[PDB]
Amino acid sequence: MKTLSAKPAEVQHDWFVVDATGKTLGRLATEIARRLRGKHKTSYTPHVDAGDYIIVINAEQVQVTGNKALDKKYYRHTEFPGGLKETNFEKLVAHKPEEIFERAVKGMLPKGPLGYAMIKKMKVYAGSEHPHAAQQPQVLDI
Amino acid sequence: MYAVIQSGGKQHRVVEGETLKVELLKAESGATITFDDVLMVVNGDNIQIGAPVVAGAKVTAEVIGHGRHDKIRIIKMRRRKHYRKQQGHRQWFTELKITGISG
Amino acid sequence: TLRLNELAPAEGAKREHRRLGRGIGSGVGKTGGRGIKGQKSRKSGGVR
Amino acid sequence: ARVKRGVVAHRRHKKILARAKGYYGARSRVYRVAFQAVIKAGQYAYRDRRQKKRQFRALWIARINAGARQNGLSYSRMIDGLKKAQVIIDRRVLADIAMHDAVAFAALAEKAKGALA
Amino acid sequence: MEVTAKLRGAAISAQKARLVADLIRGKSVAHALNILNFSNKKAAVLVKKALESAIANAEHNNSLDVDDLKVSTIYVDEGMSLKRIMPRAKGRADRITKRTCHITVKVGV
RNA sequence: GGGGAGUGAAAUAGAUCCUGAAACCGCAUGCAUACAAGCAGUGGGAGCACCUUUGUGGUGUGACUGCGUACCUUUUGUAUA
RNA sequence: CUAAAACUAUGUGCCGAAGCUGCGGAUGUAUACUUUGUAUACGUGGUAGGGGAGCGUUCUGUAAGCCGAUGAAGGUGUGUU
Ligand SMILES: [Mg+2]
Ligand SMILES: [Mg+2]
Ligand SMILES: [Mg+2]
Ligand SMILES: [Mg+2]
Ligand SMILES: [Mg+2]
Ligand SMILES: [Mg+2]
Ligand SMILES: [Mg+2]
Ligand SMILES: [Mg+2]
Ligand SMILES: [Mg+2]
Ligand SMILES: [Mg+2]
Ligand SMILES: [Mg+2]
Ligand SMILES: [Mg+2]
Ligand SMILES: [Mg+2]
Ligand SMILES: [Mg+2]
Ligand SMILES: [Mg+2]
Ligand SMILES: [Mg+2]
Ligand SMILES: [Mg+2]
Ligand SMILES: [Mg+2]
Ligand SMILES: [Mg+2]
Repeated sequence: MKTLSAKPAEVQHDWFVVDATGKTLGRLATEIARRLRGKHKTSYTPHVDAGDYIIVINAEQVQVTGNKALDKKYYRHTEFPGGLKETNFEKLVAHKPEEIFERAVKGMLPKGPLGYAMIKKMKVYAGSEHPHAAQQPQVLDI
Repeated sequence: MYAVIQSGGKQHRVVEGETLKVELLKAESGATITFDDVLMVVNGDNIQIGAPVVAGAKVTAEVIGHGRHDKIRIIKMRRRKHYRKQQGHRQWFTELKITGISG
Repeated sequence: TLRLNELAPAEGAKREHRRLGRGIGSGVGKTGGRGIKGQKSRKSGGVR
Repeated sequence: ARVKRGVVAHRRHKKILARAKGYYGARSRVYRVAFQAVIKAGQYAYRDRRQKKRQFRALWIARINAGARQNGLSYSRMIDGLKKAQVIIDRRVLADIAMHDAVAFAALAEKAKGALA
Repeated sequence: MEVTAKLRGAAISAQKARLVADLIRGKSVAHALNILNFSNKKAAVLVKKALESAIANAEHNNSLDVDDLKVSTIYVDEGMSLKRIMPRAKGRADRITKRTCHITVKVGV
């Protein structure tokens, strides 16, 4: 006997939709990343993407505690001699809620081709509606 | 039929007709050995779990032969310290084949 | 038992000469038992 | 007794270069580079013989965790409960049963739960 | 069956001739002859000589038909160099290698 | 310069001519490779191609993944720029 | 990351090293009986350095022997110890 690896051809990703209204950001991100990597499956293999698809709706209703809505800063550098750019959480959430989940979840995943391939299975939408009605998502109560 | 047995300090999950290698044994090639310290037996929604042993369970097996694994090369080196050392290794094993599982 | 083919010396009577500077595994390799960088490590190194 | 270093030297270089097949560039062509490449490969293999046993136990523990959390426990409590019920199945076999036989693993989880209560 | 022709000792380097050999590899014999006829490269003349020789060998010694032939194989190898001296400034001297090649053509149906 | 013919036991013994290694440079076949960051391996490990048996075999390649800053010398101490 | 994923106090589990235990193998020293064979026990990271035991190479005797055109040395692959 020996320990077998999961075959990518036998892997079956499933589809789930999670509602983000009134939820702490990081305590949701950890669950999303754990589902994206496949740690909840007994066929988990660290070199195979045996994860699941997640749909986030109402991405502009996610919450932070304390004073972070005004005090949490997001940074960027354009690679020009003085191109450091700064924004807020609350300016960025009313203007681009997809990037907040992008950053929060991608920071919690591996950093390489398989990590780039896992983040593709997260689909974030600001409103209540998504376009993937043909995939038949389940309501995951995270 | 999926029993669980102990041998050579390790544990194995076996079925009937399976051929497996374990650590070297003292038994003779062509003899028959019996494991009577069995840990679990599963016969299909019928599951006997030992605490730590299933009482009247037997697993019989036959000794096909003894052999060596392929050569491993050990290399020790210390950079800038004028020290190198090399060694070879082949590990011994006994090959069994499972004949019967009682339950 | 008496041939030029079949004559051996007594046990412990011959030894192999010591050879310096012939690799790591001999124990007498790189510097050959002399140490590092002194007057006694030079050629003709002993003092009177 | 003049001794020529032609055959033995050539055979040693040849044996070192036969152990470097598949390496990139001068690492499979040039003796000076291939010799360091073979030594470093041996060092890596010595260290990874030790690391393999850690990686495989980590994988077993992760699969057992995934299996136990479907049955209502965490890994810690299932391992504690099985040790309190005198079950001595090791992790290599528990992970196998988790990955291939869900019914027997539910039986093991129920035994552990019963031991805890 | 392939019919061979060799041109050993061409007074050009193999790197320059490989460019022309890449242009006709695997083509029909007439098309390759056209390409070589209307080239401004110097290696084209030597390669056309070797190809003409291979076609003549295929039709004379082997008695084959020419409109069915192809340039199935062609490759260029290096020959032996000529070593020369070039005086440089301030009394220094450089070494010049004059390079050579071997062209090999194989024509087949 | 070669291809036939012919000599010879032998012509990749053809005159740069016994044997004919390595560095270096081609042509052919198989697999991999154009969203991904580092001493180029090592521990795993899917797929494909060719052999073979009715394989828990053999050969080549290696997607993805954990770990991992050459060797010698001299130094209190070197991935050391 | 905010009734924490911070801090203080207490408790129950678990993870975690080449440490320790299990199984298989080699080796140093000393002892016990055969009287040279195995057990027992303690040990087995190493620079400078000291001690011990070996492999392979050319040449002389053994050798007017033994192997070789039914193919030696050398070169190039494969398998195995
Ligand atoms: Mg020493
Ligand atoms: Mg010195
Ligand atoms: Mg000094
Ligand atoms: Mg001194
Ligand atoms: Mg002048
Ligand atoms: Mg020949
Ligand atoms: Mg020759
Ligand atoms: Mg790609
Ligand atoms: Mg780069
Ligand atoms: Mg200095
Ligand atoms: Mg200094
Ligand atoms: Mg360092
Ligand atoms: Mg540098
Ligand atoms: Mg523990
Ligand atoms: Mg350990
Ligand atoms: Mg130890
Ligand atoms: Mg032991
Ligand atoms: Mg020691
Ligand atoms: Mg020790």
